[PDB]
Amino acid sequence: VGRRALIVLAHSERTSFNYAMKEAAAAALKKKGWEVVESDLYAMNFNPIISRKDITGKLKDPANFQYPAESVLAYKEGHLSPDIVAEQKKLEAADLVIFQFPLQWFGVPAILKGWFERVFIGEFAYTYAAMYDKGPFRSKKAVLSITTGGSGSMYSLQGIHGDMNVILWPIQSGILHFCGFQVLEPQLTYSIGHTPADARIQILEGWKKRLENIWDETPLYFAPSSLFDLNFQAGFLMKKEVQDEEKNKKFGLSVGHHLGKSIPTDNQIKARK
Amino acid sequence: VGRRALIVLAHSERTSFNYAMKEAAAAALKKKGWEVVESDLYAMNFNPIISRKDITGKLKDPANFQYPAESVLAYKEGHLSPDIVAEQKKLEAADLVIFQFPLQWFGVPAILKGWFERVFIGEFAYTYAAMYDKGPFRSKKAVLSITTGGSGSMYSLQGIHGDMNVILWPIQSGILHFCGFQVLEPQLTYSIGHTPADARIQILEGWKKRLENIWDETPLYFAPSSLFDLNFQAGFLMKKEVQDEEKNKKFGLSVGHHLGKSIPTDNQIKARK
Ligand SMILES: Cc1cc2nc3c(=O)[nH]c(=O)nc-3n(C[C@H](O)[C@H](O)[C@H](O)COP(=O)(O)OP(=O)(O)OC[C@H]3O[C@@H](n4cnc5c(N)ncnc54)[C@H](O)[C@@H]3O)c2cc1C
Ligand SMILES: Cc1cc2nc3c(=O)[nH]c(=O)nc-3n(C[C@H](O)[C@H](O)[C@H](O)COP(=O)(O)OP(=O)(O)OC[C@H]3O[C@@H](n4cnc5c(N)ncnc54)[C@H](O)[C@@H]3O)c2cc1C
Ligand SMILES: O=C1Oc2ccccc2C(=O)C1CC1C(=O)Oc2ccccc2C1=O
Ligand SMILES: O=C1Oc2ccccc2C(=O)C1CC1C(=O)Oc2ccccc2C1=O
Repeated sequence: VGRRALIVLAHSERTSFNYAMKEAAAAALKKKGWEVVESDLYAMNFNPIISRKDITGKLKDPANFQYPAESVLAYKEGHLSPDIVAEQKKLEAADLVIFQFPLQWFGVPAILKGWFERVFIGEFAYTYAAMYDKGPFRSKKAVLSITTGGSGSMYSLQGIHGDMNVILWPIQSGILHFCGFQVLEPQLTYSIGHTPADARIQILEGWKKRLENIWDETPLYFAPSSLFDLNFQAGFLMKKEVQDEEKNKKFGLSVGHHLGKSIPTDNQIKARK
Repeated sequence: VGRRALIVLAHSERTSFNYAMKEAAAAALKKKGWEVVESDLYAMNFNPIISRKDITGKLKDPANFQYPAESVLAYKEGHLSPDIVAEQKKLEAADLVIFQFPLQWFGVPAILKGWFERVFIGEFAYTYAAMYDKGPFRSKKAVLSITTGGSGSMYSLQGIHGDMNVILWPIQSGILHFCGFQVLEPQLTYSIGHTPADARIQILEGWKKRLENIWDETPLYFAPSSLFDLNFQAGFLMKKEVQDEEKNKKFGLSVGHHLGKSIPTDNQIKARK
């Protein structure tokens, strides 16, 4: 079960429906006994740019500065900047991580992206030796709560923007699952800019209604890492037994692991029935 | 033909391969008669966070602030933040926009994502009435030049990161193609952190070659806007006649337009033969 929950919001206006959603989640989660902690990126005036200032003290190779190594080193010896360390503290303690933000240019707002690049340091959020399903945040569950200007049909298979599942992949898979996170069904609240009041009220209440049991939900599907040869010799390719056995399957495994076949419907929006 | 190019660099180190790719692209482009203009985001101390300070004027509704509407008005009247106006001015002048950068968390660097969000302002870079191929930059050609830590076999259909094509989709369709840009094939340089010295030199060399005739190449394939009814009524869905006609094609039109079928090989990486 979960006790602690971290809500990371990415939005400047407090009058925004996004801000409303964050409160709605804290309210609802508290009532159920969760200890909520917040990360109001804009309110915290968070720094989204990685640089040799995230490492406090002498770098190992000042001439040739390599962010990864330096910050992995800094994490180990305790020289990460206070603000990055702070966020890594909330996370370390969180069981459930909610990401609330408006969809911008088909991704997380720049400030949220920067948050990941700085907070998710190696050794802390990931190691090559244990990527994906075997990562550090594997004991935690995360969730995207996105708001979009476009209608949900623009994001449908025949939608002019294309399958919302492809858009989601880079984030739920590339960023979240790559660290061990169990990714729950995203809370997609389409066309918010064109939703009436009564409709908007209901939305909030639904989000809260969902959050009262968010933890017992079955997570989205991702190809287990046991299906690959996680060694460089193999180039991290999908095991030969698996490759062959999968050939009789009409559907691929996930959006990313489509194998040039048919992507399973809503692989990134709905958890396996 | 093109006489003006804009090279956008998103890396903090001048000792970096990315910075070297940036010099190569200019030295090559200029030598062939181009007028190169750069935007070294980091070197510029570029602010990636969209806020109201981006609008130096009287907001239409300061109480309930909304970046889209407010940012557009600022562009129309002319009180946008000087730095942004400076950028946009580089984009009106460019025929070719090159985006040099290290793939990070399966996407563009936060600072770069900030750039799109602040500079690509409605009316300037796009309008709902003119989505995609009808966009304002339809006479411009863009190209992503990405380097990664991971081996190309990791981004293979069988790789543990999944089809690289899915990862590139959000950027090339969502951000660049939405604005009208014709997207050229992405110059992908996998595991640059493992490439031998001689190959690194060849990669630089090769990059300079392609650049020689980068403007006559055939662009990546996107579903033309003419395949969709583009009115909030019909839901911006793919026309009826069109749907029925595609029922007979083995492959989907693109990554985000796979229509549940197989995705055409390297739809977002290789142009059509
Ligand atoms: C840079 C940028 C990039 C974008 N890129 C994309 C993109 O790629 N794809 C896309 O689809 N969209 C995109 N958008 C649109 C964006 O996703 C939406 O404008 C945003 O998600 C709307 O969320 P909001 O809360 O900020 O809305 P806010 O406008 O009275 O408001 C929505 C409504 O909620 C109401 N409201 C506020 N609080 C409450 C409350 N407590 N209870 C009830 N009602 C309330 C408001 O009054 C308002 O009418 C982009 C916008 C920007 C600025
Ligand atoms: C937050 C974050 C997220 C990341 N996410 C991902 C991801 O999702 N997927 C992924 O695959 N990778 C990822 N990476 C790894 C990243 O993509 C690579 O480290 C980066 O692209 C390497 O490019 P560089 O220009 O910095 O390299 P730089 O290390 O001697 O160097 C590359 C090589 O080029 C050499 N070199 C430098 N200048 C020159 C020159 N002028 N001529 C010839 N050789 C030269 C260098 O000495 C070096 O050996 C991530 C890194 C970070 C920090
Ligand atoms: O809110 C909208 O209003 C519209 C009205 C008429 C016709 C089409 C649209 C849209 O596609 C969107 C969504 C939308 C938006 O509000 O902002 C964006 C910024 C960058 C890229 C994509 C988008 C969008 O798809
Ligand atoms: O350097 C990286 O940093 C990352 C940061 C966030 C998300 C993804 C990645 C990566 O895929 C790689 C590539 C990557 C690499 O450069 O070296 C390796 C060595 C052994 C096993 C696996 C790998 C990798 O996946």
